[PDB]
Parts: sequence; structure tokens; C-alpha cells
Amino acid sequence: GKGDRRTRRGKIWRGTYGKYRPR
Amino acid sequence: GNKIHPIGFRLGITRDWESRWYAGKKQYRHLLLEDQRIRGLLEKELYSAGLARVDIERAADNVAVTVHVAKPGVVIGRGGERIRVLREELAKLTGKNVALNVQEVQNPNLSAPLVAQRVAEQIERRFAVRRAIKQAVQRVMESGAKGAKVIVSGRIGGAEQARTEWAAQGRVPLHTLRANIDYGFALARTTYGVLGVKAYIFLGEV
Amino acid sequence: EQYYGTGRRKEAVARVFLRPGNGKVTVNGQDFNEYFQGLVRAVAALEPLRAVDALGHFDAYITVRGGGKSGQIDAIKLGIARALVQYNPDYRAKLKPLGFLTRDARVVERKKYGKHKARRAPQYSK
Amino acid sequence: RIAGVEIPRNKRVDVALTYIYGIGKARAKEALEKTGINPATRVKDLTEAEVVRLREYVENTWKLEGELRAEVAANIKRLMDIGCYRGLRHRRGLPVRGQRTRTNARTRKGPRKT
Amino acid sequence: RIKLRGFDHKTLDASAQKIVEAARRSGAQVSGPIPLPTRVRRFTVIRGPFKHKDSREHFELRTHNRLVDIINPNRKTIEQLMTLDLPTGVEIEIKT
Amino acid sequence: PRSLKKGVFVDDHLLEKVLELNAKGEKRLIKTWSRRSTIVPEMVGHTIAVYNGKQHVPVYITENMVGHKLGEFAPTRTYRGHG
Amino acid sequence: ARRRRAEVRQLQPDLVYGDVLVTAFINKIMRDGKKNLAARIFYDACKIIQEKTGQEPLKVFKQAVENVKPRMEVRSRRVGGANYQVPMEVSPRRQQSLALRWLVQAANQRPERRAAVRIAHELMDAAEGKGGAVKKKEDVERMAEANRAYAHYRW
Amino acid sequence: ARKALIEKAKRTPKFKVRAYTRCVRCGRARSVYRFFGLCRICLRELAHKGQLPGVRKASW
RNA sequence: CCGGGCACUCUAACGGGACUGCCCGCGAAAGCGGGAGGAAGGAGGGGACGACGUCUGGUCAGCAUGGCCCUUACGGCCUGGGCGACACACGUGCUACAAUGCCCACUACAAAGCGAUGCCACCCGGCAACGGGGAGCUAAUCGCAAAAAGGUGGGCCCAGUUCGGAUUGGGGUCUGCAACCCGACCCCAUGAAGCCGGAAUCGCUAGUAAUCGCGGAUCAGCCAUGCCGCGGUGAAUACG
Ligand SMILES: [Zn+2]
Repeated sequence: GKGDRRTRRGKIWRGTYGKYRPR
Repeated sequence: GNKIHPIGFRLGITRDWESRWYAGKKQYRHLLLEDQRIRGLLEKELYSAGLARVDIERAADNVAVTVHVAKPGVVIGRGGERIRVLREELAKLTGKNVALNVQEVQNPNLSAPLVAQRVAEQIERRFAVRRAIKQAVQRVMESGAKGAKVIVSGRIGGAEQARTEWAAQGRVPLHTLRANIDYGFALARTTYGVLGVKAYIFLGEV
Repeated sequence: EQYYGTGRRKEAVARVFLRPGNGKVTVNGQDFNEYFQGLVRAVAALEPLRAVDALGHFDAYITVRGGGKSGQIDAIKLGIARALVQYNPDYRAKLKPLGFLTRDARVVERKKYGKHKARRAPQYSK
Repeated sequence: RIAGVEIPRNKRVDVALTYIYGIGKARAKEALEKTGINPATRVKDLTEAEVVRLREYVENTWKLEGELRAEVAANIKRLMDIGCYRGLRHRRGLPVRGQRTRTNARTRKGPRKT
Repeated sequence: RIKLRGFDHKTLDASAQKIVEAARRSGAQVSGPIPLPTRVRRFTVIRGPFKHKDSREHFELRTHNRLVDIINPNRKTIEQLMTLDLPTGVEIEIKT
Repeated sequence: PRSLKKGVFVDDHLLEKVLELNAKGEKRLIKTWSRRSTIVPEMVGHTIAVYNGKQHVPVYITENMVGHKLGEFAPTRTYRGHG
Repeated sequence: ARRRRAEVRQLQPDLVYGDVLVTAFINKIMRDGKKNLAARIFYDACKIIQEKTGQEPLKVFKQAVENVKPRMEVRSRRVGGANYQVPMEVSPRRQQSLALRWLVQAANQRPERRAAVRIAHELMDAAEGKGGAVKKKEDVERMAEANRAYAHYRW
Repeated sequence: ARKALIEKAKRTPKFKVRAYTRCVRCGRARSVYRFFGLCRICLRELAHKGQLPGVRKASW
């Protein structure tokens, strides 16, 4: 869900960047 | 405990700011600071003279100051002595060019602060509060104001039960934006605490 | 020859141009269904060309900015209505009857403090 | 089958690896790369040599089922021994990572007890 | 190139318009006053000093921006440039 | 955790007092306030009463507790249950 | 709702079938204003009904609705110490709403994994006057008919 | 403990992170706007007073 | 992209525009219903605006202030701990319990704001957080910054799951003097409850609800799912 960091969904909701959501 | 402040309600509609000076974020905070000290310093120094308004504009590295007062000589002193004494001490805190100026209060019965200050001094002299109000509102309306109201809150006449007394006269349309309405607050403290004095002077719905 | 209309529908600007021809449609340099691909609603934008039937008559050069595609649609809708009456004032007849030539006043209502949304008051208890 | 457990034949290999304790989505997409195996293949569609290759690779690249759990308990048990606050938290069955014990500690505390 | 920054639009429009007249009197080119978008800066705040978080009040600092530039330098106007009447609610930018 | 690129943080007065006993032989239980400090391998075999906010909790520093902060072992709170 | 009557909104007719009712039935499927998704799911069931029982999807649609449009419904009313259920007629507005609501919800309970099939099966049963949405219309007007003695409690 | 604190905030700390901002007017710690250095209360007060140049009740 | 133009959009100031203005019928009028025009029609939408007073409402901890009260302390400095506990209980929210869905790769489409010791482009390294380079940006021009949902293609096939991310172990980055208590974030693994929720109860009449994302304040960093705003898409229903 939104609260899952490992999903790109999460890093969207969490507003972060990482292995699963680059820039 | 529910109404809005009238002046801020009307800034840039009928009433204008009392400190007009554009500044950047890098300096707006700083110049704002000493602007208060000028309001603070000149307050005590001029209350004896009957201060009304402290307009402060900041030109290039220098603040053109305009005080509105009822006793213009009492501000300047002996032929502008105190004023010359002030801008000395004034710039001592501002550090910039203290352009110190005085402007008479045309019909001082229309200066809600002066109206408030006088009514404060009266009640601070133990005079009849309820009488000072009606008398104060009286000459103001008698001074040509198309409407005026005065309210006082706190321990009235030393009574322990706090109370709010007030007299009104003539139209006082606080809701109407275009009503040129003078507001005046007066901190009036007694031995038995503090009394508040708000002065509403309706002038014109231009 | 060239005929122009504007589109405004909930933050969507739509500059439309009516150059006669076979009815080509361009949205910021793209085909209509091109830029609007996958949009079920994106057929009603060209609807005013069915009130007056110049569908294959006027080639549309259209740009749009701001807001989602949906708002961009109606802006073009109102946009195309503009240049049409620009082309033919008689087109106003049979368009104003369809209200195609009146702007959608509906806009995102301002969000109010004390409210999560424009009117979403937080659930309280007693 | 694999190191300690089996992956369902009807599922793709990617989800297949994940059922191993100590294998999540990350390494699951990795062993396919290091073993060059199609992710889309079902476990029912996996060849022996590919599996044994898979089996040989992954089961030594990491410890997964029992060998992995022991380190956890080893880490956890030693914390109880050292009396660390972390270990202090574990011995109370309380949220060890500074969570708020006053409310919403159910996942660490389970059923509510008036 | 000349920008202007102030809190009032009337003062700016007053002050800026006279500036465009200066080169309009002895210079060129008098690039008209181009009103840039005004950077607004809100301030939500609670009315009361204590609680009642709900009842708020907003504020703003509309720093209106107006820009007039002279195309040709016109150094005769250059002194005319510095010879400007800038009221206290307006600030000036100078470049080209 | 602390950026290992950055140095591994330990208070100066703490470490020096550690090495002093390392110099002058193991002895002299050391009061301390540096809960934020990290145990260092040299600290092993030392005994230190770390301050909890109210008291100095004497904690014997073994090898088993080297890679940690000192505050971990002086619990700054007292809970015994309910009822 | 005291002063005016709060007149209904004029739904924009759908592009495909040029219908407001169709556009109406869309919105009951629409979630979160995700009309594009809901638009397809309808249009997908359009193809399905166009395929399974290949006819006019629109004609099947309206036939489905008319088979499920209720006309008599109970209404709770705490007359005396008894919470009655007065049977009542229905204006075509609420007739359509109840119909549209049921066919969706009945379609929201079939077993098939996707929605447009569920809609397709639903419209198939509905156009056939069968299925839960029909039963609901059957049950309501029956239940509405069960309490016909309470008719005078109407208001 | 206020006056020392509202003076302690003025001096420089042993660590830059200890430098917290109080209202220059009321010395409040919370809701201190960097753009002013004032509390949200003193902001509102001076705002209605019209002393803040440019500031005004925003109503959009 | 450049010359070129200011058309267009926009920007931002000044204006006009909607006033029952006008036609019909109803009424004594007030007005009411309909119509035309009109972008807007009858309070056009939203906002600021909160009367006399009530609540001995709240606040002496924003501030001010009568009085009472401490003066080697109830004052001031420092170090730490506490405010973060935890059997429980309530409120307010967030995330879900999935297929109108989840995940992945590509393509869109905003608004409103912020930024000189800050935005930081772009490069490199690094799974990544991030680090090293490093332009521009003093602001419509530089950047933050990707909007997201959406569309496209693929997988998943109903599964406590490719749902769910809670907890926990480990390995790291960053700020900070210092992230144990007591930060955030990145990576692996762990993968909890949860299959739409009793009694009961809440918000909402339109660009509303719902859902999607964006910005800002405080702030070194952030415990922000909060708050204040911004825009995307976008409902049903009002008989009474
Ligand atoms: Zn303050």
C-alpha cells in the first residue's frame, strides 16, 4: 500500500527516493 | 471577545499602514525590529506631549519618521530642543538617519488614541469612569465626528468584579469597510489593576 | 481564414484555431486522439463541430495548458465554440441553445481552515 | 525441493523463491539473474538442472531457513544476556525500536487486556 | 534594465509611471511598465493566543513587481535616472 | 546510525580517562555522564557507573557490549508493571 | 431540503450511445471520480453483451432497466410505538436511481473476477428480468405489496 | 524561567544547534516566524495595528 | 532554438459587465413564477466581515497586569534524564483487508509556493539513501520538480496472496557536538493483524463528496499520516 516503503507507491506517498523509486 | 480589530480590517481600503517601507526577506525582519523600538522609545518620550501616530518610512539607509501629537511644542521642547535631543538619542538606537518630524493633531478630539489617552488619564486620575466616557464621547461627536463609541473593560472604579462600561453616539458602522473609522486603544492601569479603553471614532464613509 | 477561440475550464487554457480544411485536430502539436489517447470522455471536446456540421471543414490548431486532460477537453469545447461564432455569428444560434458558448463557472472551491477539504468537516464526538 | 521448503508449481519462480524464509522480492528477482532463469516460468515448468543450479547457487549465497533464524534468535538472545535496552525491550515483549508504548503497541503486545 | 519592488501597487504604479516618463521625456526606448507576477506570502495563524486551533486568520505580503527598461542607454538620461523620485514603498533594480 | 565516514563518536574526557586506567592498570570505577558515548573495544574489562539522569549505574564493560552506546545499559526509566 | 426542491442535475449524455441514462449508469459504477475506468468497464460489458447475446447493447440495457425498475417501496415510519413500513409509489427519478443502484450492486456481487463481465452478466440477467437486481425489485415491490394494508399511513 | 532564557537565547550557545529562536517582542518560543522573528500572537497584534508594512488580511 | 511580432496566453493594474436590467403572467405592493438576452439571472460562487449580550467560557504558560507568595531560592548556569513510560481506556487521523485491484516499464497533463551560506541544474560514484564534482539561479527567466491518479504494454488470477506492511535482525546515508532512551531516510530479510468492522456514530447538496498528487510554516534533522493551502479527476441524492 501507500505505507509500504519497498513499493514505488510508498516512496511516492512517503515522498522519498531509493532503489525502488529513482530520480 | 468576538469582534475584529477595525484598523487591520481596513488597511489599504480607507486606512493606511503606519510604517511604509519596502524591504527584503534578508532585512525585513531586522528593520522591522528597530521600527518597534522607535515606536517604543518615542512612545514614552512623547506620551507627555500627547502622541497620536508614529509613521515610519525607511528611505535609502535612513528612516523618515513622522510623529503625530497634540502638543507639538511639548515634543520639540524649547524651540525644537527636545526633538533635536530626540533625533540624537533616536538615531542612537536606530543607527541610521533618524528623520524625526512632528505633525499636529488637527482637532485632537478626533484622535481615538488621544481620545483614549485622555480618557485613560482621567480614569487613571480616579475620575468618574462613566462620566469620563459620556463626556469624552460628547465632545468627539461635538467635534464633528459623525459617530463615536467608547468602551472600558476591567475593574471599573476599583470594584473587584470586573465589568465593561461603554457609551456610543452617532453611527458607528464597524461592518462597513468604507467607513473612515478611527480606533484607539488605551492601556489604563490603576492601583487596583488595569483598565482597557477602546476608542471608536467614525469619520466618513468615503 | 484563421479563426480563434480560447478555452478555460478549471485551470485549463485552450487556444483553438479554426483554419478551414478537412478538419484536422492538433493539441500542442499532436493529434486529438493522440494527445487524448485512452480517454473515453475525449470525444465530447469536438462536439460543437456537430452542432454546426463543419467537422471535415475546419482544420483545428489547438494548444492547451494547465489542469488535467478532462478540463483541457472542455476548454477546447468552449474554445472551439468561440472561433465558430467568430467564423459565423449565426453559429451562436444552435450553440447558446446548447450552452456550448458559456464558460463552466465550476472551479475548485477554496480549501477552508478547520476543514480537511472544501467542506470536509472532521468527524467530531460528544 | 529447495533449501528447506518447496515453492508451488503453479506460481512463477519470482514468487517461488519468496516463500523461503530469508528470501524476499529482492533476491527473488536476483537469483534469476545470477542463474539466468526465466522469472515467468512456473515451478511446474522448471527443469531439474536449472533447479539444481538454482538450488546450488542460492542455498550457498545465503542462509535461508534454519541457519538464518538462528542468527536472529542469537542476536536477540544475546541482547537479553547483555541487558541492553534493546534486549531490555525484547524481554518485555515491547516495541524495541522506540515506538510509543502508551497506545498502538498491539503488534508487539497482541490482544488487549483491560 | 530596471525592476521595481514594493508592497503597494498604487505607489509602484505611481512611482513606476513617473519613471517611464523620465526616458519618455528625454530618452529611449521607454519600455512600458511590465507587471511581473506578484509574489504573495501567506501567514496562517490562530486568532486566540491559547487553544482554539480551528479559528485561524490569514495574512499576505503582496510584493508587487513592476519592470520598466530603457532600450538605448541615453546617458543624458543616466543622470536623469539617478534623479528619480522614489517614494518609501518602492525599491529599484538597475541593469540592462 | 552514526555516519561511519564520520568518526565513531566518543567523548574526549571519557576515552582519556579510559586509557588512563589502561595506562595505570585496571581500577577506579569511573562515574560518567556520557550516555551518548559509544563503548570502545579498549573499554572492555572496565567498570563504569554511567549516569541515568539521577544516578550513576555501574556497568561492567565486557567485549560483548563494545559496539554500542553507553546509555543503552543505564536504563533511564523505572517500570515494574501495574497493580 | 426545506425551501426549494433541489432539482436534479442534467447529466451530459454519453459520447458512444448519446444517452444520459447510460451516462447516469456510468456514474453509479464510477469510484473516486474515476469515470474513465468506469466508462471502459461499461463499454467493455457493451462489447460482451454485444458478443454473448449479440444485440443492440443499448436496447438490452434499457430492457434490463425496465425489468428492474421498481414502482412500489416501503418507507419506515414510527407511527405510534410501531416502526411501520408504508408502501409507496415511486417517481421515475427514484425509479431510475433504485434501478441503477441495484443493477450495479447486483453486478458487484457476481463471482467473475472482472467488472465488465459482472456488468455484462448483470445486464444479461437484468434484460432477461432475472438475477439479484431483479429479485431486489421483486422483493421490494413484493415487500411493498406485503404491507399494502398500511397504505393509508402514507404521507 | 523566562527572562534569563529570553536573554540566554540572545547569547551564542556552546553548540550552534542550541540556537533556538524566540519572538523578539514577546519572547515566545513557539510559532516564531523567521520572516519576522515574532510570535504568531505578536504577528497578529502588529498586523492589525498596521505596523507591518505590506502585511494585510488576505481574503481569497 | 534565433531574428522578428505582443497577435494569443499570461502577467497586473484600471475599467465595463448582472442591476429584477429588460418581456410575460400572478400580486396593492413588496415581490413571485416563466422568457429573452446574456459568460454569468435573480444572494452568480467562494471569502473577509461575527450585533446586545451569554457562557464568573479560555488563557496570569504569548504578552500586560492588582494582589499574595520565594529570596545563597520557587531565582540563574551546567550535565544528563523526563515530557517518548504502558496493564489499560477514549478521541482524532493514516494504511489496508484487494481484481473498479497490486506491481512493473514508458507517455502525458497542474496549481499554488519556496530558495544567497539556499534551490541546487547537469556529470560521476554508489542497489539506494547519499557522497564527490558542479552550472545557473539574487527569481515568470535557475532549481526545487516527478505532478500523482490517468493512458500504454506486461505480469499477477482471488491468493491472507505479486493484498497487506506491522514487528523485528542486520548492513548503511544524512543532520546534528552528540541520533541509546529519542530522528529521518536507503538496502536485505523478516511479512503481523487484518476478508469491510456490534452497539452505535460522522461529513458532505457541486466542482461538493470521494480519491490523486504538489507546495509552504516551524525546522540543522524530524518523528508531518498533522496544519495551512494548491491544483487532477470527479460522483450520487434531496420525495418531503
Ligand atoms: Zn510575540
